[PDB]
Amino acid sequence: STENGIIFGNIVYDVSGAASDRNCVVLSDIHIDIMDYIQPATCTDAEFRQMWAEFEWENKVTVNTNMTDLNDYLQHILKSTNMKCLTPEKALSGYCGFMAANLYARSIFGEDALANVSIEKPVHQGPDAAVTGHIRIRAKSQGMALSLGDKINLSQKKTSL
Amino acid sequence: MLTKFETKSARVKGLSFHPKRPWILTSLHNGVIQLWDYRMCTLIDKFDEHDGPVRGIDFHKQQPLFVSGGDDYKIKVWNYKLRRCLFTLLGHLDYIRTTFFHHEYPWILSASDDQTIRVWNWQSRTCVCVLTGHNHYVMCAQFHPSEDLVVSASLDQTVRVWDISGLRKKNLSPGAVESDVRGITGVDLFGTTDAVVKHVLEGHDRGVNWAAFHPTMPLIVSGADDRQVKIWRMNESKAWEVDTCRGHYNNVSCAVFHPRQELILSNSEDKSIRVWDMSKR
Repeated sequence: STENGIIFGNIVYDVSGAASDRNCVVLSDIHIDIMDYIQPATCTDAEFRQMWAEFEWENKVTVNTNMTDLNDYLQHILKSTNMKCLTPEKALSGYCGFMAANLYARSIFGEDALANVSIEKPVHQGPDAAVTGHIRIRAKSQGMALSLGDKINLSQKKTSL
Repeated sequence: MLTKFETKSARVKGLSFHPKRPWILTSLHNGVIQLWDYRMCTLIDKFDEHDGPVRGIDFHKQQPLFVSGGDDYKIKVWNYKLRRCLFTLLGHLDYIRTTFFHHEYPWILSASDDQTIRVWNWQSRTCVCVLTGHNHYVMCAQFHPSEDLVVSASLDQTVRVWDISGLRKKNLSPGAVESDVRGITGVDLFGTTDAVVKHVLEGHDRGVNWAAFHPTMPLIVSGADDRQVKIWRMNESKAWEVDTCRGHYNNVSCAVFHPRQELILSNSEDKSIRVWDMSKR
């Protein structure tokens, strides 16, 4: 509880200089992010598609670039955000695949977020060590939504924070 | 390098920057007093001190507190931090421009925009000082070099410099040679705001918007109710010191010294801030 709508937290906080102390720390937080919050959540595909289109379209971020195949990479990202890819078609996340992966999640304060990311995928002189897949992010406010696309973008790779 | 935050609003007569904090406390004549402890781009509080206008802002001198003045005519000191009112007296027939805090017996000075300013004992109850020598409507009231020596700027077209006492105003002296306040080539006029020859300096320049002091010094840097903002040094007292500070188009509401910077910053009304030296000027 306690709604405060100061998004991403990052709200000023006080420790005060009020006694053996002349100053102290006033701080705003940072360090308060999304990837964690949302839990995986699920859907019927036809309805899904319909829905996918239907949803708050308004955010997307791109996937392109990493350190891994989207097998290990995808798993890693998935676990990191604690979120769902709804369903496979065996077409094949292996030989290429030339697979677009649909992901859904529902959070602790209940937003459902929808993705279709469509991605190249690693494999010798076939394709995938980048993507150039587009991550399409729908979350109700664009501001969190895009931000989520980012957040995930942060999540995507593994490097010096 | 960066102008971190910027929205044009507020119609601002009185102003102060936190010598300790990156606060700006701002007085509008919207009737508003505001403290924003400017750092986190956030206002702590905002009280429109009364229905009438607000001209004054001054420091208590401590760390984070305001002493405030409105057309209420009241000296309030309220601590933002402690969100409470320290000791209270209202004001005469005009608002409070400057304040200083002292403490033999935790003791107090209040500087005012009207008539008198009175300095009060709430401990071993006696009189430290009485200041008469103001009339109405003080634009910029000031502590001097000696902090508890002072200057005031008026819409009564005078300037007052006063001498105080621990039992009201007086000074004892007998050694000097000539004076720069008044004693050789050039010098600017007395005004009338009080009635003792300390120096009441002429605040006529259609009236004086601001007065600013030179710490050990008596040079003043001024805002004036003339295009002419006229600069005088009473640590010299030049001729072509009958300087009118000139825009292109009208005014020079103020022009000011920056403690550190040996410079003058001018600001005016053709849509402008005008840039001035004062190191070689």
